[PDB]
Amino acid sequence: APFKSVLRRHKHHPEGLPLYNDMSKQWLCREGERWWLLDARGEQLPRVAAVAAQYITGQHRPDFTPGMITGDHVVIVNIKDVVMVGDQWIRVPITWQTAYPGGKYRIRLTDMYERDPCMLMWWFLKDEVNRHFVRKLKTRIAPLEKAWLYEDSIHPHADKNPRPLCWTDPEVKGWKYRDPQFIRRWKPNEFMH
Amino acid sequence: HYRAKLELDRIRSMLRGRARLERKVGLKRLFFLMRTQTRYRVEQQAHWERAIVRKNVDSAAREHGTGWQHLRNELGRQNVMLLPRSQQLLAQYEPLAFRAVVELCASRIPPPPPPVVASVPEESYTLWPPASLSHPAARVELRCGVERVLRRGPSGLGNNVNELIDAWKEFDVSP
Amino acid sequence: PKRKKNPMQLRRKVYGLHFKEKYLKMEEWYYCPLCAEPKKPGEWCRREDCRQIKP
Amino acid sequence: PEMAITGVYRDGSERSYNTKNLSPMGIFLRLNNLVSTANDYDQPFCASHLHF
Amino acid sequence: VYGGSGRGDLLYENPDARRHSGRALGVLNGVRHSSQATMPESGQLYYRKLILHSRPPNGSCAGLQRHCHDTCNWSYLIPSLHRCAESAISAKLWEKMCQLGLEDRSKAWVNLTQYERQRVRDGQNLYRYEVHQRLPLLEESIGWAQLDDLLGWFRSARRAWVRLPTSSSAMSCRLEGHADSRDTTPGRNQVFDTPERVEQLTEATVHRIREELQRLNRSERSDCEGSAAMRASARRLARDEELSRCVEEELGWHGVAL
Amino acid sequence: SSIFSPRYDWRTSGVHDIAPRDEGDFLYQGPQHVLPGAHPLPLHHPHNTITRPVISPYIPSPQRSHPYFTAPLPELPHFSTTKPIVYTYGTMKERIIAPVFNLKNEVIYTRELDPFIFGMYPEVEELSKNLTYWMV
RNA sequence: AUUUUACCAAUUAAGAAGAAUAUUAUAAUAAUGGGUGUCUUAUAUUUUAAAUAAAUAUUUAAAUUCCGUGUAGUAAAUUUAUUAUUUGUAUUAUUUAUAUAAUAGGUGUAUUAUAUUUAAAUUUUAAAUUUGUUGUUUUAUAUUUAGAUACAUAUUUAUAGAUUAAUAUAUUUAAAUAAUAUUUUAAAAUUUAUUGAAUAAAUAUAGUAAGAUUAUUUUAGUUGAAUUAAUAAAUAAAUAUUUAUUUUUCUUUGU
Ligand SMILES: [Mg+2]
Ligand SMILES: [Mg+2]
Ligand SMILES: [Mg+2]
Ligand SMILES: [Mg+2]
Ligand SMILES: [Mg+2]
Ligand SMILES: [Mg+2]
Ligand SMILES: [Zn+2]
Repeated sequence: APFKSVLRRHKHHPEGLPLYNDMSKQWLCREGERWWLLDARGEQLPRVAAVAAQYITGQHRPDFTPGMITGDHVVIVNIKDVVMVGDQWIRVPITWQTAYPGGKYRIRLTDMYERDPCMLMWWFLKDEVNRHFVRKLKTRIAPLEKAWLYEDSIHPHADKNPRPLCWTDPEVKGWKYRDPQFIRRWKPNEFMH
Repeated sequence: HYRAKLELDRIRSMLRGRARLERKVGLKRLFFLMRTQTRYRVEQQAHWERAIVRKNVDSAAREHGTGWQHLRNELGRQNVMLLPRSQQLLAQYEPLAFRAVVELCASRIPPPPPPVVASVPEESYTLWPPASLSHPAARVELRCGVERVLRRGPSGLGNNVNELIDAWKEFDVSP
Repeated sequence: PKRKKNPMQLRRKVYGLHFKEKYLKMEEWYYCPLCAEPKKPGEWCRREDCRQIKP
Repeated sequence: PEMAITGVYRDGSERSYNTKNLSPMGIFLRLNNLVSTANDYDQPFCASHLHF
Repeated sequence: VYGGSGRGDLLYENPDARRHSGRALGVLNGVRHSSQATMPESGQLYYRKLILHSRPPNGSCAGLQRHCHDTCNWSYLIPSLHRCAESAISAKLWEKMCQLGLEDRSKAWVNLTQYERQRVRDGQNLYRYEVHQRLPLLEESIGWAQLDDLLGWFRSARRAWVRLPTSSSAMSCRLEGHADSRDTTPGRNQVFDTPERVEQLTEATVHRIREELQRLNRSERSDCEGSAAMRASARRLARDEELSRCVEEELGWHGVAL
Repeated sequence: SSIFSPRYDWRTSGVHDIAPRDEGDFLYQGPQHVLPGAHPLPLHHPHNTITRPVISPYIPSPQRSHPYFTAPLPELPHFSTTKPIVYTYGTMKERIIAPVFNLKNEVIYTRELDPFIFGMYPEVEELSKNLTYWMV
């Protein structure tokens, strides 16, 4: 029978919490790990978060296994220039609960952006990850550490050579337009017969 | 009431603590475990398994430039009839073959025609006898049968068809 | 509301420092240079030698 | 006598079947099952176990 | 094979049969899958391994943190056979047999009762069985054996009244049985040529006795040369004389001559 | 356990010793080998002639209706039945003559039986009624 | 320069006269209250009455009667008789203990979803009551052991109508004559006595409150109907066990 010890690590414990990028567990692979670059100039927050999470969790790999948590390191750039459609930065609420009574914190996207722009991207990545992995703390925490958020354009990850990941949004669609009218080109044999 | 006691007694070693020490607690735990595992296997396991294999195939197709939706529709159109399990096996162990399948689905190659309905030969309308010979439709059916015989694999019967059809003439003894 | 406690809840007490330091702990001892007996530093013997000088 | 049939294979493995008040047809069927199985492993039947 | 009976154990326990139990097998210790209950698939190697290695250590298993008895020693194996011969044949019956043999040369057996004849036969059988059991350990320990126990190897056979084979006598033939049906499964140490292996073991132990005697003589000569004087102890002289006479007589009884 | 039960075949090893005996065990030679006790019909009591000797003129055979005589032997005195012979609904409809014996294991003469007494062909229902009444 | 992380595992052979003039029916021949460690006399040691009781009875009719609580000699001293420690451990059956215990120094984990070892994926335990079928009520520490009674059957001797209210009438086909029993624990104080509210009897009985009622892998019908107190009107419906009608038809249909 498997047994998890009650004497686990804690945030107040002096040993502290580990980094899954530095850990050496069995279900953590590091060989097939590629570095992608994702520019967030203009791309919307939920769309860019979904695109980033699909490469973070390793879902784009054909050999993806739910147990083995493997993925690619995505470096998101220009998060300060991320764009959401109008009135959303003011209307979209972000709420959480603290241990104190009546501690229902409710902040706007504008407030979280003026506090730290990376917090918004991290929150949306957490949501997109918990959409599929919420049961295991491992499966819901280990992927997030593979995202390298950066407010401005500069970043120290120049040695890993991140490839400029290209992605197409599911919104592109051509509504039917009026058939343009143009002159017909005839033929001598057609005019003959 | 038939409580599975004598059968589930032998699995108590898999449990731990009081369920392994005492008997009835472990028996209740094993009964509940087996019941819920059977329920999950019957009504909920296949959904998750097929979702996993579908996601893997969709990722393999997206790495080439398509999606599960278009890939599945065009496979059904081209009448390839490859289960998602086989699609995943190809995507994981035969990337060249899976890429070739994707290229076939993407290309404008004419899919096979629908199966032709079995028709009746023209000789079935001939008066027989017209006034010890075989029926013309029966002879044509035998010829097509021998052709299909020789078409399947190599055999010592030969590629010619007239000599193989005229085997009763060989077996016949000259009177 | 009280109920029987599984063996795991009976073994949680040994994880705390109160149980370890009370029952299972060794002693720092040496040989009394005047009595040739195991002695803890700080507590002495009744003999006249051990009272005048502390061994 | 022990109402059981024992099969000893070419790798030391032993497989026993219980044939108490069992018909000789069933005995023959169990013997043929013995000679048919190799008794070298035991794996379930699943999509992941189709290929050994 | 781990829990039931080791390599040199005189015990015989079928590891898959619970014949030493006073209760039906309720719980199965080594279980890998939930399907191991209605069909444990025991007898397969990969599962009987789990079962017999999850079994607890017995008195002969000698668990890890517990001490393990020295069994592969020739100086322990020889007194084992000697004590078995003494447990089989009593001193009175042994003296009667020795007198009868020295008087009639195995011709006046009519004086012995049928019960004593059966006791002798059972003793010879048990001696043969225990020799078949200890044969691997004996072939392992023949290297670093000592002269006293090398001679006790013949002393015990003489006491048990079993003439060792040389290329009554009970080690001459094998147990009857067709080779297609005899047990041959691996992992169970069972020699199949007992009259062929015990005979070469007797030859090897005769050579070893000769080597030990020559080593003793050479050591005594080297000590005398280092002392530069012929001053031998009375104890050593008497010991050499009595051991020479004893080895000569006890090897002549079996039929081997140096 | 029961035949259609999961507890019927969970003893999959250890019931037999791999090594056979050296006195009573033997190998199957082939179809020409006569196994002790082998018989195609299910015989819970495999008693044969030698073990359970039968005393009759002939061994009971499917050709013979009854193993005893059918006609009086001309070299032995024949004694008819004390009361006249009548064949009822259950009688064997055949003459039955038994070879009466003496205290010196010698056949003295031959006496005819009664089919109503020794010709009423047996029936399992009545035999079971008798047995059940006696045992209860 | 000292120096082996935290957590995670298991009931099995049983050594011994520490098992027997042993438990329960069974004996149809004896009997003045049994008390050994006892032991003087008895104005102080007296229990008797014509009934249903240590004596216990082979049928189904009729008949008093506002639920008919019912059957007579089979032999006249005739062999249904209240038996008992050994001239079979009396015989034949049946049942039977709750003292004694070395067992493994580490397979899964180490920032928290709950056994099947490739890491995920799954859940809050059962049995009763609630018929407005629950979120209502009550019980379950575990191990071992006790714990509850409608005969699934019928071989030759053999032979079986009805009907008037009654006196009567009798021109219609059959049959394997066998009865004995029928959950359990409880829901109440009156009874019959004794000793100064307790003591001992009552499976006494409650239109009967409530619960428990021991045995998997199975092989065929209905899932909200019926409801007429009472002169001559075709018929209540559900549930369940057995059991029977092969007629047409273009397919279907549990009557
Ligand atoms: Mg399925
Ligand atoms: Mg562990
Ligand atoms: Mg006892
Ligand atoms: Mg009397
Ligand atoms: Mg019970
Ligand atoms: Mg009905
Ligand atoms: Zn001191």
